[PDB]
Amino acid sequence: ALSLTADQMVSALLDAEPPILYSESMMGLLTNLADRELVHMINWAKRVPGFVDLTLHDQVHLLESAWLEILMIGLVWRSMEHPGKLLFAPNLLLDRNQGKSVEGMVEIFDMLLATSSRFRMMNLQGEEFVCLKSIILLNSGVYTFLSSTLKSLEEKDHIHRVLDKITDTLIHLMAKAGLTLQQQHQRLAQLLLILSHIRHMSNKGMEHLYSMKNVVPLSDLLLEMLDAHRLH
Amino acid sequence: ALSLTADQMVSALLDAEPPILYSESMMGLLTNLADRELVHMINWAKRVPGFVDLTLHDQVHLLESAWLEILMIGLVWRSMEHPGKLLFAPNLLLDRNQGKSVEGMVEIFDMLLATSSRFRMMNLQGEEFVCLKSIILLNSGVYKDHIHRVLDKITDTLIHLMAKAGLTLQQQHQRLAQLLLILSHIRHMSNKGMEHLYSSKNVVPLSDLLLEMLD
Ligand SMILES: Cc1c(-c2ccc(O)cc2)n(Cc2ccc(OCCN3CCCCCC3)cc2)c2ccc(O)cc12
Ligand SMILES: Cc1c(-c2ccc(O)cc2)n(Cc2ccc(OCCN3CCCCCC3)cc2)c2ccc(O)cc12
Repeated sequence: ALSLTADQMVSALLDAEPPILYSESMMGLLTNLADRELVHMINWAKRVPGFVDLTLHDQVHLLESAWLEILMIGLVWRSMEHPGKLLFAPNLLLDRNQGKSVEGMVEIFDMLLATSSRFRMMNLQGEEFVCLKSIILLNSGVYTFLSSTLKSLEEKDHIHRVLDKITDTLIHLMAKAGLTLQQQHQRLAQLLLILSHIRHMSNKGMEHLYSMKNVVPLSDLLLEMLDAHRLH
Repeated sequence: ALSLTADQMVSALLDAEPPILYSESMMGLLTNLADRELVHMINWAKRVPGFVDLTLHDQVHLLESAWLEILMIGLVWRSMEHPGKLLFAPNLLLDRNQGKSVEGMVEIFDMLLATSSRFRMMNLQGEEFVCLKSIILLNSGVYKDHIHRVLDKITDTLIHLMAKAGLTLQQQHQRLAQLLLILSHIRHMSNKGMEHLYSSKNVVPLSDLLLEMLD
């Protein structure tokens, strides 16, 4: 993981991409969709270099922290070519007014759409997207490990080393595309700052999802998926 | 005023730094302190290169969106040397057990402590800190062009500072990334803090208060 090159990081990340799922009232469809995506999210996470090096506990923690962000950046990505609409699924393309049908949703909708617009304006590349998504996975929960064990310190150091490698990969992509050094740093910063907005959206989204909340605790579901046996 | 050098930007940012305020029931004192810090925050913002070029509408918007983040990073910054504690003020140094005293605070408390621990492990520098804080101001409401131009300028300035500390180009973009990802955590803390504080908000807009402070 730490010995991979930039080209090999990109390659692994592209390979790891989950499928685009299809929708099979509107909130039910959306909720079913998210539920199905989660499973594929875990498989993806397990294929992000370094992730399986972590403890199962930490793996759960990172996903528990990042799952909505991860859903969102994927949505924003899929939607980038559909101005004013969100492509939840290839057969579930929703607009703003469709969002009003659900109490509390348009505000999130409008935020998602603006982020999609912002990606469009930057001409975000696929190679860039997967690096960002991976960053989200490894970063979002890293400051909330409520533990100061030696093992935990080791985990966090590993996480930041992998994060460093992904940064190296982003710059590499940008240099390859002919960007000057100054333009590289600037673009790196612009993209990373978008993650702050995605976090923000995620917290607003969690509130919203809670206003409409019975359920198994997410942790145990994540472990079940994550904690697989080795029997194949 | 994109025309400043990196050195000049850093200088302007360091000089713009607000004072450390004092306290004279915990929540009353905290609220009173934050309320007083806000005015100084407004005057700090006015001295951030590029900020006054914005419309007042936009100045107000940035401030309304960024104020708690700004209070937090300052708090974390002055709490670095107080392991296990948060220095809200020189005379208001509180531990997590003191935070547990207010329903819903200890979670945010622990997060602020983790952030201070991260800053400590990163050996965050003053010059870095003032750029970060400037980035928070200009980035927290943007979701435009002049704002991005100034943001780009602050990115250049951070890089400049890291180059001048002797870091390889690889180390530079690695550290730049590390610092900007911390801002995700700060936004997160702000979101959670805002949830906490409202658990209820005024009818009168904060925008009006901010507008009046700029006078
Ligand atoms: C961003 C986004 C949303 C969404 C989320 C929050 C909102 O307030 C509005 C829309 N939705 C709708 C939605 C998202 C998440 C939902 O979570 C319900 C909770 N549970 C099921 C989801 C998996 C893990 C947590 C348990 C329910 C509905 C998406 C569906 C698929 C997708 O790829 C992206 C999204
Ligand atoms: C980080 C931080 C907090 C805080 C708030 C909530 C938490 O759960 C944890 C810490 N507090 C406590 C606190 C922060 C903000 C508060 O805002 C409520 C009133 N606001 C009036 C309208 C907006 C401008 C600021 C005041 C009330 C209390 C701080 C005080 C000073 C300071 O420099 C930093 C902080």
